[PDB]
Order: sequence, then C-alpha cells, then structure tokens
Amino acid sequence: ALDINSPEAEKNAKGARARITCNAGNQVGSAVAWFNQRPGDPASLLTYWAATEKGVAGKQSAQGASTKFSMSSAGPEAPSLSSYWCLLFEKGAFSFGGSKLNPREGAGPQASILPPSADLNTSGGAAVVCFLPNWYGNITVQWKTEAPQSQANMSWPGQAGANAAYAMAAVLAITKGDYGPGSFTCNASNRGTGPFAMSLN
Amino acid sequence: ASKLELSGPAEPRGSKSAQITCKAKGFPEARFWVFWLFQRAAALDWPAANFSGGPVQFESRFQGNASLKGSQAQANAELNIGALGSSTATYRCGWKLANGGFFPSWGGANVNGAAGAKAPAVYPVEISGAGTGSVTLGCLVKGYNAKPNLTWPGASGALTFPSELNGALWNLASAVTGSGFPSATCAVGFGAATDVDKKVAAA
Amino acid sequence: SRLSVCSKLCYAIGGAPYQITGCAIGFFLQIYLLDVALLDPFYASIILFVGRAWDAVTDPTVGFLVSRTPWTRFGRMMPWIVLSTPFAVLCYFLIWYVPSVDQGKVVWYLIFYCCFQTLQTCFHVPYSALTMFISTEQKERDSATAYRMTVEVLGTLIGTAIQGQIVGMANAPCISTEIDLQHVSLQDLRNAYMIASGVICAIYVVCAVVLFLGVKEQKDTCRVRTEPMSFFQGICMVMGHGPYAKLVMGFLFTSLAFMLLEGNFALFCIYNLGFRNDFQNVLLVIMLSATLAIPFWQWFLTKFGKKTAVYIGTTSVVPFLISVVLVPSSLAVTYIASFAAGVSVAAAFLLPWSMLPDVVDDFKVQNPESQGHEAIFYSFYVFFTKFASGVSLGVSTLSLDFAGYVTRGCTQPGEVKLTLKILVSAAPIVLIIIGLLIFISYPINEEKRQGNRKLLNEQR
Ligand SMILES: CC/C=C/C/C=C/C/C=C/CCCCCCCC(=O)OC[C@@H](O)COP(=O)(O)OCC[N+](C)(C)C
Ligand SMILES: CCCCCCCCCCCCO[C@@H]1O[C@H](CO)[C@@H](O[C@H]2O[C@H](CO)[C@@H](O)[C@H](O)[C@H]2O)[C@H](O)[C@H]1O
Ligand SMILES: CCCCCCCCCCCCO[C@@H]1O[C@H](CO)[C@@H](O[C@H]2O[C@H](CO)[C@@H](O)[C@H](O)[C@H]2O)[C@H](O)[C@H]1O
Ligand SMILES: CCCCCCCCCCCCO[C@@H]1O[C@H](CO)[C@@H](O[C@H]2O[C@H](CO)[C@@H](O)[C@H](O)[C@H]2O)[C@H](O)[C@H]1O
Ligand SMILES: CCCCCCCCCCCCO[C@@H]1O[C@H](CO)[C@@H](O[C@H]2O[C@H](CO)[C@@H](O)[C@H](O)[C@H]2O)[C@H](O)[C@H]1O
Ligand SMILES: CCCCCCCCCCCCO[C@@H]1O[C@H](CO)[C@@H](O[C@H]2O[C@H](CO)[C@@H](O)[C@H](O)[C@H]2O)[C@H](O)[C@H]1O
Ligand SMILES: CCCCCCCCCCCCO[C@@H]1O[C@H](CO)[C@@H](O[C@H]2O[C@H](CO)[C@@H](O)[C@H](O)[C@H]2O)[C@H](O)[C@H]1O
Ligand SMILES: CCCCCCCCCCCCO[C@@H]1O[C@H](CO)[C@@H](O[C@H]2O[C@H](CO)[C@@H](O)[C@H](O)[C@H]2O)[C@H](O)[C@H]1O
Ligand SMILES: CCCCCCCCCCCCO[C@@H]1O[C@H](CO)[C@@H](O[C@H]2O[C@H](CO)[C@@H](O)[C@H](O)[C@H]2O)[C@H](O)[C@H]1O
Ligand code: NA
Repeated sequence: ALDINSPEAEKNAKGARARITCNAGNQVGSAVAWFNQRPGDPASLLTYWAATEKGVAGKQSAQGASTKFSMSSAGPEAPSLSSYWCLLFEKGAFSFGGSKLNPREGAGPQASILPPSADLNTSGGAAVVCFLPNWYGNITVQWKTEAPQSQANMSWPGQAGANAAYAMAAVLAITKGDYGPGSFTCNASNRGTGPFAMSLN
Repeated sequence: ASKLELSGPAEPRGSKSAQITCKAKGFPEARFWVFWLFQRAAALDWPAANFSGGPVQFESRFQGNASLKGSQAQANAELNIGALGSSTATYRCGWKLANGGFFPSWGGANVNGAAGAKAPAVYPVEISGAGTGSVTLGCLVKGYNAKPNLTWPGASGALTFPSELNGALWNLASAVTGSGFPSATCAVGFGAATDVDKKVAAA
Repeated sequence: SRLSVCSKLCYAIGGAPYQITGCAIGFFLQIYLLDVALLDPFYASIILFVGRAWDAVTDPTVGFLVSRTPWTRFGRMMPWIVLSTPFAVLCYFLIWYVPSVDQGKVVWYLIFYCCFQTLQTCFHVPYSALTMFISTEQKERDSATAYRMTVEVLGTLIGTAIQGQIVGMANAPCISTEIDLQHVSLQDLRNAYMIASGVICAIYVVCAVVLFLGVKEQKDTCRVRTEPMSFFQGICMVMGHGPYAKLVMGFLFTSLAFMLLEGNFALFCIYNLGFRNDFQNVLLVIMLSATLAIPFWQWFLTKFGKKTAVYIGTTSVVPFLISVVLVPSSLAVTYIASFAAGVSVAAAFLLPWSMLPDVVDDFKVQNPESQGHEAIFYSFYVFFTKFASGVSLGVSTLSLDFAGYVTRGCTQPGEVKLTLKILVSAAPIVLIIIGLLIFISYPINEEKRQGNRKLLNEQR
C-alpha cells in the first residue's frame, strides 16, 4: 500500500492562519486530496491534486510538490474549526491520516471528587466520580486508594463553545466487597507545576 | 445534484451478517465506481469498491469479511459484513470520480456490534462536603444500550460527557457548576421509553 | 531581376515553423492536457475545440484585415510578421506551462491557446499573401511555393522529431488505479515540455529573423488594381461547380480522417500498445515513412493515373488500422503498420494537390471569368478542415471522459481501451470510405477529359 502521515493530530489556531502538513511514504506525483469533516457530518471534498479547489471559499488553499503537502486556511472561522483528512490517489490501496484544529485559550484546571451515592451502594456497586470540567491542553488522572489503581474508565469531550476549555470524567468502579481500602484520592496532573489532589475517606 | 443515501443504524449481535444499502441519485451508477470507507472515531480506512457494471475490488484486510454487490435496476450498492467484534464504526459510501481517483460526495451509516438492551440506572452523585465558592454536582447514568439525552431544568452550564463502554453496556456522566443550591434535579432519557428524573440532595 | 535562391530558401525557412507547431500541437497537446496539465478530459475537450474553432474563425478575418492594410516603408506584410512573432513566441511557451493557480486552469489554457492561434494566424496569412508580393513572375512564385512546400514537410518532420525526442524520452510516474491493483517525476516531465516549448520558440525567432533578412517586398502594390472581393458569392459559385465541390468534400473528409487520427493516436499508442516510452519513435517512424513515400507517390501519380492513385492511396491504411486493433500489441506489426500509415498520410496529402490543376483548368473552361480560384479553395478547405478537426477532437475527448478515462492511468478501464481502438479504426475508416465514394463521384476521370480541357486551355 502507501502510508499517509499527519503528524499533528491537534493544532492550535486563532482566526489567523493554519497550516496542516501531510507526509507520504512514496513520491505520489502531487496526487493528494484534502477533505473537511465536521463532527456528526460526512467528509466533504475541499482540494484535489493538492492545488485545485472544488467549490470552496477562497481561504482554503493548498500547495506541495512531493512527499510534503500542505493545506493553508488564512481566514479560519468557526466553520473552519473541524477535522481534515489527507488522501493520496497514487496507489490502489488508498489511505488517510486525520488532523483537527483547536482554538487558542489560556490554562488552569479544576477538579472535584464525588463518592458513590447510597442508592448505588445498595445495588452492589460503587462508582467514584472525578470531574475535571475546565482546563486547556492535555491532562492525566491518577487514582490512589492508598495505592495506584488502573481499573478506571476515562472520557473526554470536545472543546467548549464559550469557555474554550476541555473536561474529563473519570469513573472508578469498585465492588462493595473491595470497598475497604482506606481513602480514595483523585490526582490531576497538568501544565501547572503541581498536581491537584482531591480525597475522601 | 449527485447524492447518495444510506440505510439507518444497525445493531448486529456478535457475528451476525449486516447489509448496508447505498442508493445513488443524480448520476448513472454504472459509469462511476462506488467506494466504501471505515471510521471508528479515528482516521479513515478503505474496505472496498464496486463498479456497478462489472468487477469489484477489496482491500486485503476486508477480504472474506466484506461482500459488495450492485443492483443497477435500482442503482443500489450493498455492503454485507460477516464476522464482527470491533467493527462498530461508521461506514461511509461515496462515488469515485472516474478521472482522478478521489471522492466528491459522501453518505454515512452507523454500525454498533454489541449485545443486549437494558434500562439505564441513574445516580445523583453530590459533594461529600466542603466550602469553596460555587459548588459542583454530578449525575451518573450507567448500564444502557442506546443513545440518551441528559438534560437539566433550564440551567445552561452543564457538561455532558461522551458515553464510554463498560462490559457490554454504556456509562455516562454529567457535571453542573452551580452557585446557589436551592433545589436541583437530573433528568435523562433513554433510547427506549425508559426515562426518569432524580433530585440531588445533600451529603 | 529575378528572385535569388537564397531569398527563396529564407522564405521557406521562415514559413516552416507555421505547420511545425500546427503539428507539434496536433500531435502532443491532447497528451499534454490529459497527462501533464492534469485536467479533466471534459476541460481538455473544450480547450481543443474552442482553440481550433477560434483559429478557424480568425483565419479569414485576419486575411480580410491584412487585405485592408496599407503600404508602409517596412512593407505590407513585414510589419505584421515583425509585430506578430514576439507575442506568439511568448504565447506558445505559455501554452506548455502548467500554472500554479488554485482554480481556472481552463481559462488560462483557453486564453493562451486562442491568443497563440490568433498570433500564429497573423504570422501565417500575411506570409501566405507574400508569395504574390515577392515577385511578379509566375515561375519564380511557383519555385518559391515548391521550396516552401518542401521545407514545410521537412519542418513537420523536424518538429515531430524535436518534440518526440524531448518529451518522449523522459520517463514519468503512473497512477495505479483499482483496476491495476491485484527516477524522474511529474515536475521533470513539465520541465521537459517547457524545454521543448523554449526550443521551438527559439527556432521560431531564428526563422522569423531569417525571413525578415532574406525577403523584401519590391513595391508590388498588389499588382493590377482590379480584383474580386465577392468572398461569399465567389465561394458559392466555386461550390456550385461539380468537380471543385467534389474535390473539396473528398479532400476534406480525408483530411478529417487523418486529423482525427493523430490526437487519439497519441493516447492509443501510449495506452493500448504498451508504448509508454515508445510512441515518440512510432510518430517519427510515421513521419519518416511519409517523407520517404512522397517521391514514391509522385511516381505513382505520374505512372498509374491520377484517380487510381487516390483510390489506392487513401484506402491503403484501412487493413492496417483494422489489424492494429486486432493484434496483441506486437512491436514489429505496429512499426510496419506505422510505416504503411505514413505512406498513406503522404498519399492522402500529396495526391489532391496533384489533382487540383485539372479541376482548376476545368473550372476555367466552364467559367472563363475567374479571379482567385485557388485562393478561395485552399481557404474553404483550411476553414472546414480546422473546424471539423476541432469538433472531432473535442467529441473524441468528451467520449473518453464519458468512457471513464483515468488521468495518468497505468492501465485504462475497458471502455477507454475500446474507445481508443474505435477512434483509430472506425471513424477514420468511415471518413476514408466517404472520401473514396466522393472520389468515385469525381467526374473529370483524371486526365482522360482534363487534357481535352487543356486543349480548351489552348483555345483560350
Ligand atoms: C497509425 C498511424 C496514425 C497516424 C497519424 C496521421 C498523421 C499525419 C499528421 C499530420 C499533420 C497534419 C497535416 C495537416 C497539414 C496539411 C497541409 C500540408 O501539410 O501540405 C503540404 C503541401 O502539400 C501543402 O502546400 P500549402 O497548402 O501548405 O500552400 C498553398 C498556398 N496557396 C493556396 C497560396 C497556393
Ligand atoms: C468523432 C467520432 C466519435 C466516435 C466516438 C464513439 C465512442 C462510443 C463508445 C462509448 C464508449 C463506451 O463504450 C462502451 O463499451 C462497453 C463494452 O463493454 C459497453 O458498456 C456497457 O457496459 C459498461 C459497464 O462495464 C457501462 O458503461 C454500460 O453498462 C454500458 O455502456 C458499451 O458497448 C459502451 O457503452
Ligand atoms: C465540446 C464540449 C461540449 C460541452 C457542452 C455541454 C456542457 C455542459 C455539460 C455539463 C455536464 C456535466 O458537467 C460537469 O458538471 C460538474 C458540476 O459543475 C463539473 O464538476 C465536476 O468536476 C469536478 C472536478 O473534476 C468534480 O467536483 C466532479 O467531477 C464534478 O463536480 C464539471 O466541470 C463538468 O464537466
Ligand atoms: C472562450 C470560450 C469560453 C467557454 C467557457 C466554458 C466554461 C469554461 C470554464 C468555466 C469554469 C472555470 O472557470 C471558472 O469561472 C469563474 C469565473 O470566470 C470562477 O468560478 C468560481 O467563481 C466563484 C469564486 O469566486 C465560486 O463561487 C464559483 O463556485 C466558482 O465556479 C472561477 O474563477 C473559474 O475557475
Ligand atoms: C532546406 C533546404 C531544402 C533543399 C533545397 C530546396 C529543395 C531543392 C529541390 C529539391 C529536389 C527536387 O525537388 C523536387 O523536384 C521535382 C522535379 O521533378 C519536383 O516535381 C515537380 O516539379 C515541377 C513542379 O515543381 C513539375 O514539373 C512537376 O509537377 C513535378 O515534376 C518537385 O516539386 C520537387 O520537390
Ligand atoms: C531522427 C534521428 C534519430 C532520433 C533518435 C535518437 C535516439 C533515440 C534513443 C532514445 C529514445 C528514448 O529511449 C528509449 O526508451 C525505450 C524504453 O522503452 C527503448 O526503446 C527502444 O527499445 C528497444 C531497444 O532495442 C527497441 O525495441 C527499440 O530500439 C526501441 O523501442 C530504449 O531504451 C530507448 O531507445
Ligand atoms: C534528432 C533531433 C534531436 C532533437 C533533440 C535534442 C535537442 C534537445 C536537447 C535534449 C535536452 C533534454 O532535456 C533534458 O531534460 C531534463 C528534464 O528531466 C533536464 O533535467 C533538468 O532540467 C532542468 C535543469 O535546470 C531542471 O529544472 C530539472 O529539474 C532537471 O530534471 C536536462 O537538463 C535536460 O538535458
Ligand atoms: C536545460 C535545457 C535548457 C533549454 C532552454 C530553457 C527552456 C526553459 C526551461 C526552464 C525550466 C524552468 O523550470 C522551472 O523554474 C522555476 C524555478 O527554477 C520553477 O517554477 C516556479 O517558479 C516560477 C517563477 O516565476 C513561477 O512561475 C512558479 O512559482 C513556478 O512555475 C519550477 O520549479 C521549475 O520547473
Ligand atoms: C525532398 C523530399 C521532401 C518532399 C516534400 C514535397 C515536395 C513538393 C511536392 C510538389 C508537389 C506539387 O503539387 C502540385 O504542383 C503544382 C505545380 O506543379 C501546384 O499546383 C498549382 O500551383 C500554381 C499556383 O496555384 C498554379 O500553377 C496552379 O494552380 C497549379 O499548378 C502545387 O504545387 C501543387 O498542386
Ligand atoms: Na499549410
């Protein structure tokens, strides 16, 4: 086949300019297409042959000779904030590489720990909830039941429309029989030069 | 205008055979190839393509798992999926331009390869107790097999997380950052009639 | 006070580039647009059609405007050549140049192709008028026309050789499509086409300044002031003639069969015969065969009768064109059939000019009052030939688009491989059959009556 690599899965743009790069495992002869895909929508054609638009606003331009192709959006608005894929049509086995844009904001994480309720404790289970509602970047969550644990489920939304901050839900499922290990702590590590620890006993 | 329309979501059980249709309007189907694409909330794969007047090509990964047919009397391309287990994804159908090799128009169908259908359980998680500015509550919905829509009574500060797979069921969390706490309730709704609403108390 | 041999040679050298490009373009522009410019075949079809139709439209209008051009100290034709060559040698190089434009390659190619054909017309048609202005002697003008023709043919050979050995040698990548599924690059090919365009432009400038140096005007002042200006009425009167219209339609249909053949033949040789690097050699074999066959067909026309010559000449390529779409792409068979095709091209182009003086004598016998008898014939022939060849090339490339042509494909789909075999063996065969039937309907019966008309030419 042929591999198409998009190095940056997430990119930061602030209504100025964005340059998305696609790399190829073989010289494709400038046979590269670029697709726009909003979440919940099918991929839509933007550029074929790496230099030709197909009924798109003029801010979406594309260049690239061989083995390194680029798509530039010099007018990036809220419609431009979506995912973009790069396809090569040099070989029989077609390929993609995905990439997404993100806005530019500040920083500052928040955390909150919540014990399982009595209704859940009655029905043979205990789910401890760790909420990280507003932060920017990437974050890591560790569970400490006086010892590290790696049996929790983690979920992350997209980006907030207004606050422009990411969130994270960590659910730690522990049975009632194993519900005596001491205390439960949720620790969040971000780019803040120190972890945020919230604990219950 | 060229447009392809696909069938609705399907929920096969384990290793059942699922057929996805793709009807095509606005162009002769026999002149252009039809390509199928694979997206499991990630980058795109290419399963196969079918020419409506002859040969059908498959990628080596999907050889024996996918079967492509084309009915030119109704211009409908059918993709048949056999064994499953990790194929719960979005299968897109799009016609290739017969000149270059790219895809101008796209469709999209959903496939969920799971088993079971149960009612969700709602737990109104609250704060164990502290004092620092505004308060943050929570609501946990665990143990279902559909797409819910968690809501709050007229409050727009909520964050509803994407559901995650646990066992063979789905779990979802919701967070609300409220300043004052006179009274709050969490309302959710299940794909089926299943739907209830539980208030959030203290401690 | 006659024309020098060096002056006539400079005149012919200056006239060569005209058809040269008209050949280089007619042989390689379809391949350049489909495979190097990376256009849709629909846009390539509309570019070819609109460009050739604009050339056909601009030829008589430029002729009429130059007929209204006054006399200068530089001449009546030399200012047109000297102010048409520098724009043309830029427009030609801007044809063979892939633009870095985000949208609208079609507009770029249409504008620069139509501008180049307009400026080539403004070069050529005053040069075509120049043969009556170089000298007042009929024998000197005939010798200059013979030198022009001989150089024109050698220039077609030279231009085909240059383009084939510049852009047919550089290897290029392909695009393996799904049907194919079981070191140079595209920029190198674009650079090769730009190099060929620059070389042909340099030859154009050199021959233009040679034509300026070696040819004067001698203050002819359009000879006798009396001349006919009834273009449409004269064309209708000429087409009302029996043998004249018969030769017009026969020559036309034959030139349509051998002008639809070339543009589809480049694609046919490169995609149906396995000759990705060898179609240039096939084209040079065809041109060399035509150059060899021209004295042979002169001897055949002088030996075995005029009518039988055009019977055996234009219909000789029919079994070979049937054979090439019926063999598994044999190298030697294609080479020998290309030799026979060059022989038939030489016959199809040489023989109507051989048959023309008999028709002219018959028209002079039937119509004693005649002014510009050929001047309307070659014209009408050029206009209809160019328009029909444009329409033919456009319809053929649009048929390739409807068949599903794959841009830079390594293996074409079956519809395209059928369409390229049809377009080199069915439509040229049909048009050659039509031309043969019209030549059967040609009533002068070669010289058997024409010499008797020559006896009437002795009467007048
Ligand atoms: C299987 C092989 C496939 C093969 C392709 C066939 C190919 C040949 C491609 C050819 C180039 C097209 C040639 C069209 C130009 C024809 C004119 C020509 O090349 O003919 C030479 C000479 O005979 C004419 O003299 P000209 O008409 O130029 O001057 C007359 C002036 N005047 C009226 C004032 C007396
Ligand atoms: C100036 C002269 C111009 C002459 C141009 C003449 C070209 C006309 C041919 C059109 C090209 C397509 O030729 C085509 O070949 C295939 C043969 O398998 C057949 O095609 C048939 O099957 C294919 C599927 O594979 C489909 O396109 C369609 O169902 C049907 O057309 C038809 O016979 C013909 O549509
Ligand atoms: C001698 C030529 C005769 C032409 C006379 C008929 C002209 C009108 C026929 C139109 C039929 C379809 O025409 C077609 O329409 C679509 C929609 O805009 C255009 O757009 C098409 O090409 C682009 C790029 O390849 C792709 O997005 C896709 O293939 C399609 O959208 C094409 O450029 C045009 O070829
Ligand atoms: C001399 C013969 C003329 C024959 C004309 C036959 C059609 C030739 C190709 C026309 C389509 C391609 O050329 C195209 O034209 C128009 C302007 O002219 C523009 O077309 C574009 O306009 C705006 C962008 O501002 C877009 O909203 C529109 O969707 C797009 O079609 C493009 O800039 C150019 O790419
Ligand atoms: C680049 C420079 C080219 C070399 C110099 C220019 C060419 C020099 C002459 C070429 C050699 C002979 O050229 C060839 O001679 C024969 C003579 O029978 C001519 O043949 C014709 O001559 C005259 C008309 O011109 C008639 O008697 C008759 O129609 C026929 O015999 C050809 O029209 C001519 O092409
Ligand atoms: C008109 C004057 C002479 C002009 C010719 C000048 C020399 C041309 C030679 C170079 C042409 C391009 O390079 C060419 O590439 C193709 C590759 O398929 C090959 O082409 C050759 O393959 C074999 C080699 O015996 C033969 O069938 C045949 O001679 C030719 O088809 C040769 O490797 C090379 O001749
Ligand atoms: C029998 C008639 C003979 C006529 C043929 C001979 C006349 C023309 C001379 C041959 C020139 C061949 O042209 C050859 O093309 C390749 C392109 O891949 C060039 O290669 C290079 O060209 C330019 C140089 O700046 C670069 O932009 C390009 O990247 C590089 O590939 C060679 O430098 C050139 O030598
Ligand atoms: C080697 C034989 C020489 C024969 C005589 C020369 C004929 C003309 C050959 C010139 C080839 C030019 O080759 C080309 O040049 C320039 C940079 O160098 C680049 O071209 C690029 O720059 C120009 C700058 O105006 C822009 O139009 C555009 O951004 C792009 O086309 C290409 O990368 C290269 O393909
Ligand atoms: C050296 C190898 C390359 C050879 C290339 C071809 C060489 C030239 C071939 C000469 C063929 C001449 O073919 C024919 O000759 C006669 C003159 O004799 C001319 O025919 C006409 O010329 C003049 C001017 O119109 C008039 O006298 C009259 O109308 C008629 O005789 C044309 O030229 C052509 O109709
Ligand atoms: Na000519």
